[PDB]
Amino acid sequence: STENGIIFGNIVYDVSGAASDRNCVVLSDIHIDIMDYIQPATCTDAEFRQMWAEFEWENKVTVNTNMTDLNDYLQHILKSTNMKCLTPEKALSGYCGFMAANLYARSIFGEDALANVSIEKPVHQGPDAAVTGHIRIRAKSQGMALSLGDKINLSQKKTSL
Amino acid sequence: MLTKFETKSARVKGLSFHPKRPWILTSLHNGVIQLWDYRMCTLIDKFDEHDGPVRGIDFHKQQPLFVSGGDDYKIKVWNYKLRRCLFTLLGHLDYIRTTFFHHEYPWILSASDDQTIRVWNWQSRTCVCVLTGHNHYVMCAQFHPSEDLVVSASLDQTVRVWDISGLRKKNLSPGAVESDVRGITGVDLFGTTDAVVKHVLEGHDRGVNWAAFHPTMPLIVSGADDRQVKIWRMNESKAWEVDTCRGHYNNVSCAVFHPRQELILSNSEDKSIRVWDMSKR
Repeated sequence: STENGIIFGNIVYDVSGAASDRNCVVLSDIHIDIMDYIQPATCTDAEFRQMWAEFEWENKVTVNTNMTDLNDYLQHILKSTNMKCLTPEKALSGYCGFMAANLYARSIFGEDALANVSIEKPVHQGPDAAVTGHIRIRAKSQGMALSLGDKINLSQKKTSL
Repeated sequence: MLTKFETKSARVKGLSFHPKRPWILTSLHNGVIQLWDYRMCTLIDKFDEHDGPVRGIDFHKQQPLFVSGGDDYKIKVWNYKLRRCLFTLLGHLDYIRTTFFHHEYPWILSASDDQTIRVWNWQSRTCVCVLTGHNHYVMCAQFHPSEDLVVSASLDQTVRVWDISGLRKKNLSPGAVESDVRGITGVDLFGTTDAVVKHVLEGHDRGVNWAAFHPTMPLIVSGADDRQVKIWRMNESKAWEVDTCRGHYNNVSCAVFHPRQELILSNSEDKSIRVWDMSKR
């Protein structure tokens, strides 16, 4: 509880200089992010598609670039955000695949977020060590939504924070 | 390098920057007093001190507190931090421009925009000082070099410099040679705001918007109710010191010294801030 709508937290906080102390720390937080919050959540595909289109379209971020195949990479990202890819078609996340992966999640304060990311995928002189897949992010406010696309973008790779 | 935050609003007569904090406390004549402890781009509080206008802002001198003045005519000191009112007296027939805090017996000075300013004992109850020598409507009231020596700027077209006492105003002296306040080539006029020859300096320049002091010094840097903002040094007292500070188009509401910077910053009304030296000027 306690709604405060100061998004991403990052709200000023006080420790005060009020006694053996002349100053102290006033701080705003940072360090308060999304990837964690949302839990995986699920859907019927036809309805899904319909829905996918239907949803708050308004955010997307791109996937392109990493350190891994989207097998290990995808798993890693998935676990990191604690979120769902709804369903496979065996077409094949292996030989290429030339697979677009649909992901859904529902959070602790209940937003459902929808993705279709469509991605190249690693494999010798076939394709995938980048993507150039587009991550399409729908979350109700664009501001969190895009931000989520980012957040995930942060999540995507593994490097010096 | 960066102008971190910027929205044009507020119609601002009185102003102060936190010598300790990156606060700006701002007085509008919207009737508003505001403290924003400017750092986190956030206002702590905002009280429109009364229905009438607000001209004054001054420091208590401590760390984070305001002493405030409105057309209420009241000296309030309220601590933002402690969100409470320290000791209270209202004001005469005009608002409070400057304040200083002292403490033999935790003791107090209040500087005012009207008539008198009175300095009060709430401990071993006696009189430290009485200041008469103001009339109405003080634009910029000031502590001097000696902090508890002072200057005031008026819409009564005078300037007052006063001498105080621990039992009201007086000074004892007998050694000097000539004076720069008044004693050789050039010098600017007395005004009338009080009635003792300390120096009441002429605040006529259609009236004086601001007065600013030179710490050990008596040079003043001024805002004036003339295009002419006229600069005088009473640590010299030049001729072509009958300087009118000139825009292109009208005014020079103020022009000011920056403690550190040996410079003058001018600001005016053709849509402008005008840039001035004062190191070689």
